[PDB]
Amino acid sequence: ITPGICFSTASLVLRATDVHPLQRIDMGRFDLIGLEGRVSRYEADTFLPRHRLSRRVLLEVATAPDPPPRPKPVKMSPFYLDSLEEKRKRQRSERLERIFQLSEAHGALAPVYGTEVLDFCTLP
Amino acid sequence: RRVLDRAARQRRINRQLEALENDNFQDDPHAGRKNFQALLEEQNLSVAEGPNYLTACAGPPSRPQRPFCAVCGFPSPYTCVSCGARYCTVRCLGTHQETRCLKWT
Amino acid sequence: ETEIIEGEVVEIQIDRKVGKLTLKTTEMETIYDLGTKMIESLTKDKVQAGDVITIDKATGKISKLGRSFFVQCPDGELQKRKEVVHTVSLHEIDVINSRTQGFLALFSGDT
Amino acid sequence: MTTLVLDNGAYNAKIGYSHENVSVIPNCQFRSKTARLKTFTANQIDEIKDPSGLFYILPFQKGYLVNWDVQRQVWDYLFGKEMYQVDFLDTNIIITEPYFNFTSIQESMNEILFEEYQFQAVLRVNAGALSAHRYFRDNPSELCCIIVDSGYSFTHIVPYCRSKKKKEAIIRINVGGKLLTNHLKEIISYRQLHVMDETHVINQVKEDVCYVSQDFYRDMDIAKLKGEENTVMIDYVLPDFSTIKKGFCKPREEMVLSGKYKSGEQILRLANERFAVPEILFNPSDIGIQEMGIPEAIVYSIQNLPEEMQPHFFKNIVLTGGNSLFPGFRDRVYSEVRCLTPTDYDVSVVLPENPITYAWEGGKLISENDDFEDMVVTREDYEENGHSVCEEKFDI
Amino acid sequence: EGEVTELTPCETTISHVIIGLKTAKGTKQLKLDPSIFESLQKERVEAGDVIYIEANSGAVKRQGRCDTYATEFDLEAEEYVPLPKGDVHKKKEIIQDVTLHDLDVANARPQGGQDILSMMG
Ligand SMILES: Nc1ncnc2c1ncn2[C@@H]1O[C@H](COP(=O)(O)OP(=O)(O)OP(O)(O)=S)[C@@H](O)[C@H]1O
Ligand SMILES: [Mg+2]
Ligand SMILES: [Zn+2]
Ligand SMILES: [Zn+2]
Repeated sequence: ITPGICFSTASLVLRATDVHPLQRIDMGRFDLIGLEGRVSRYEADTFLPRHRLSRRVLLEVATAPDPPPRPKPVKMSPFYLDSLEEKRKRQRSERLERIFQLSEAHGALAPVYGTEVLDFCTLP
Repeated sequence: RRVLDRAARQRRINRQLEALENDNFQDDPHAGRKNFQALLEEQNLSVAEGPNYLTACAGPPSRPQRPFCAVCGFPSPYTCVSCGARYCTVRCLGTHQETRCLKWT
Repeated sequence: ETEIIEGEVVEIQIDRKVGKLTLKTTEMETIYDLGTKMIESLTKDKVQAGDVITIDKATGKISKLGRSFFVQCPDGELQKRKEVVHTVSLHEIDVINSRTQGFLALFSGDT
Repeated sequence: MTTLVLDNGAYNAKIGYSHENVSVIPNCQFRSKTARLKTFTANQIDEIKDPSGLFYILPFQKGYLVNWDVQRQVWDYLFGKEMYQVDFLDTNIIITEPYFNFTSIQESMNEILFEEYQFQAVLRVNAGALSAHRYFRDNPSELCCIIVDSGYSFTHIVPYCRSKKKKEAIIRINVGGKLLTNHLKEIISYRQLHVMDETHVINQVKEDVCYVSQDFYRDMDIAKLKGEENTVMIDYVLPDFSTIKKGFCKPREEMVLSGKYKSGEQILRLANERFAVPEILFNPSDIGIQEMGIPEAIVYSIQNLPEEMQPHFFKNIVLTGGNSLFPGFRDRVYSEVRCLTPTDYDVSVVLPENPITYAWEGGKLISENDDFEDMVVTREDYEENGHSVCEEKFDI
Repeated sequence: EGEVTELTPCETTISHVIIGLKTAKGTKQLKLDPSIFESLQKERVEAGDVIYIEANSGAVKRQGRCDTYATEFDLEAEEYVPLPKGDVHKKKEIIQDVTLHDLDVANARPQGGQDILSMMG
């Protein structure tokens, strides 16, 4: 029994391939092989074209009050600041825009084959 | 070497901290009424009984305590085994052992 | 620059996690308050009183270089800031960054 | 007719008339070995010529009035024929009190002021209340403020609304100028030379050389160096009171690295004590006090208060007290509070030109108001209702 | 990006994760998608750690502990990192050039995958 080889290198070498997120683009917009076994032809072709969110719907839901509580089953301003509120509403608008853009981006790609095709073609 | 228990270390810390509130270190040059503790015990001040002197004391800091050398003040990686004082170098350790370790000279 | 702690182990205490470690040189002795990761590192590599060890502070890399009562105990300061210089070839950088655990290919081909 | 404004601090008494300027006078008696039978009172310390080995007789312990005889003597000297010639029967007095002052001390204050001197009317407030009044007079648009009173014996952080003091959120840090001076004495005595009997000189040294560091560990590394690169290290010549009346710092061009000088000047070399001593205010745990520092205490006091009022408190941080005169104090407080404050809330830290006399100016301003007569408690009302109504009217 | 001052998952399962990130320019409270909680737990993110979170992907990288906690122990095997200087929320508009071969090789083999076949791959 021998001790292992301790190979020592510069700590900077281990960060050679690392790129900061602010310096690289999202490669998930070209991810075709990741959709296989997870995304179906129904989602890409029939569902998403009909039930994609719009900015208007997102804004309406965000601005509207909370929905009324679900019924139980039955067996049958001195300290107000204008600048702070303007900042907060700008932040809310940015957050909603980000939500919309990410929801559009995360369902833009359609599978090459899809779960249904693979299941149909996959014999026992 | 000898080792000082937690009570001795806490007593030394309390004594050093209390000495910082002393008015003078020497005696009266002329050489010939209450105190704060008497005032506190006369006030019969109870905790959680509304805002008062005791409840106004600042709580423990979130940031951890930073060790400094008991001899020169620069940061100290080392802790003395016998008394728990911090120190940063062999020279500083020797000075601490000769001056304030064990017996408080 | 790295911080290297080289000394002789005097006493190691671990309790259910908190722990203490006492190290000595020929000129000074010290007690350390240990963190969870260093406690795990010292548990994985069996360290007992009398062993002469060196610790890389940032990584917990503990290598036992003998026992003393055989290598003589270190003399000077226990904690030393050292300048370590590595000359790394471009091929080594490529292989290390080629894949996860890719540095193994520097020894077994398989690049 | 006239109104007397007094800030009975544990170190300096800010005493003056409402129609006149402000005077800073030490509020303690002195004894020296150069005088056999002679006790100096208040500003008589100017008469002594060898303040080395000076003995201090203080009327305050841990920031509260506990010695009544020396305080009475100091007040009699200040109100006597020599200083102000106060006509007690026709003068109103505004005198400040420590926060959370004990009931017994308040009773003794009321009794002494209304019977031994027989003042026409007394208004006992806190220095923070006067500072808040002055700040609101200066800034009429602000609805809330937070006052940091870093004084001789403590450092309180009290938030004030327009006409009310938030007693729930008062936080005290047991670090003051007294502690800093004693710690500097202990450090110098342990490291270079015994100065434990030189409280006056060490206090002047602290006022002259100490500063608050923006980068603590960079300054520590700079101080650890040897040679030209050690810009932090300076040489201070202690006053011998024979040919050097007052202490001074040697110029950098005149500094000698070896430390030996042909002139027989007693030179005290301070390198890391310049910013280690002021750091106790921001990090009490450095010396062993398990208490939060000034910025963390400010943030805690603000965050205890309701959410709606927090941004206003973050916008009106005011630094008062002697310890606030350290170089870099305002910038350090601003940086730390900015680091801890939410990004949506703006942070503004204001250091007045004279933080020592802020409370006196506030008292003068509150004296000049037309609502002043309603705040005070008269002696005629004192006879019957006084002992309760003094507690009732004063918001101590 | 910033030091973690609070990490509280909100139970309905977890509806969302509220995180508190600190920088030199202030503190920000963020509501995270519940899927990021798995990434935060895998990265072993605790209070006092300096992390960054990608808004578009939810990726979490724990890049060490804050150097303000370097003195909490006398000997830990930790990498202590300075507190970030800028704002918690950082926006950058970038232009990056890629080739068709990069997109081809990115789709030749799967990435990640918690299945046994994916891990062995
Ligand atoms: N230029 C200065 N630099 C540093 N500290 C100073 C300076 N001038 C005065 N001090 C300190 O200021 C303190 C006194 O400040 P004050 O707030 O006036 O004290 P005080 O208010 O009379 O006592 P308290 O705290 O109100 S009971 C002393 O500890 C001095 O050392
Ligand atoms: Mg005062
Ligand atoms: Zn030292
Ligand atoms: Zn010791």
